[PDB]
Amino acid sequence: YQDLRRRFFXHHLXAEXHTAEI
Amino acid sequence: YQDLRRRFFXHHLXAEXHTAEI
Amino acid sequence: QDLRRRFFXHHLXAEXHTAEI
Amino acid sequence: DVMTKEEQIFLLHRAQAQCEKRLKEVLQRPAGRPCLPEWDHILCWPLGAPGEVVAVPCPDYIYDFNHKGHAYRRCDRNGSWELVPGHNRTWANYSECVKFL
Amino acid sequence: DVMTKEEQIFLLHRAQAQCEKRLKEVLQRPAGRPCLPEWDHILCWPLGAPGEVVAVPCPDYIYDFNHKGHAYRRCDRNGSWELVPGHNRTWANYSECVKFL
Amino acid sequence: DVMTKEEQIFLLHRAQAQCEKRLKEVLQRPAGRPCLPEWDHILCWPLGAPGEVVAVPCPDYIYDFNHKGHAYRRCDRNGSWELVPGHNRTWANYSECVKFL
Ligand SMILES: [Zn+2]
Repeated sequence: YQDLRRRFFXHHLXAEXHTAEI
Repeated sequence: YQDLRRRFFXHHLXAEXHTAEI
Repeated sequence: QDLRRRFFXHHLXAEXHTAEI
Repeated sequence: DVMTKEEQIFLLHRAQAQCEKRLKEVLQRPAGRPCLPEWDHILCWPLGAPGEVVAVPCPDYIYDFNHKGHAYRRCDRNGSWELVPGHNRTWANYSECVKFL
Repeated sequence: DVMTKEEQIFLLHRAQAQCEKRLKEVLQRPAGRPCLPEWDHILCWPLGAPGEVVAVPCPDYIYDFNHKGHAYRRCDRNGSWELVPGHNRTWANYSECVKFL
Repeated sequence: DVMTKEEQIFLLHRAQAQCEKRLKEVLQRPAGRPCLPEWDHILCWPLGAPGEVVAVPCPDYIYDFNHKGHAYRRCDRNGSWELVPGHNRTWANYSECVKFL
């Protein structure tokens, strides 16, 4: 789960990061 | 209503899951 | 730092803004 | 001070409680066919004029929100909050309240 | 009763450990060139018929899932799960299972 | 050997601290009108040549990043990082660094 908890924290920091059109 | 917390962990496993074009 | 509250923003956004993106 | 996550959760419970108290008052004296108040996990939407866009200022108790913007819903003529076209959730526009839209 | 996040993690580990058994079994009894079972962090996809859509009911151990719908994968003629066009991830449609789609 | 979220956070702060070093160093000896360095919560963007795309290798200290890729920013002729067209955020492309984009 820790590998996913760290990877989900990836998702949020992505969200807050990649601002180009999706 | 602490279902949000299990539901938000829904969102992440969704994000990690549904890969079809949005 | 305080990104926990800001990410919990993202989720409640996700669960909120339902209009087409 | 800098707001923590659990403080935000606390203020949302206070807002949710205030919404339940507000919804119980309207149900005790109904009139007409408006869109009824309901809690959407963020804010309490008020009585909506049928056939009009309902604008609510981005709640001041959400630290991460732009408190000068508005969130929007759609109230159809039958007094029902409109769904997103093609989906089964209530339509809501929070783009003004957040920077990631 | 409404189940907790930690409980959801446990049932997923139970399903993941069960998928490893199914994968270890088919590897011992191979036949043909179908799509092989895989664990994608949510469910264990079964053997897929080449050249067909594979539909799996939204697993019942996910509380927030619509257990009447289906998730979908694509199995090409070579026995390989199809990637998303234009990306390097395996294609999967879970829109039926969730309400945020 | 897999990183925890706490170890990842600590490495981020160290990279953030070094970004403050770079910023402070550049603000002490400016020259010209380039895009200034800044921290975006993930990496320290370097001095940008005006009118050019700036490419930075996906930070090595981020485990879930593909360290063979690059993230991209846009530096306009005025020495300002370009915003996203139609939005109020600095444009940045991290699609090469993650698989979910
Ligand atoms: Zn999250």
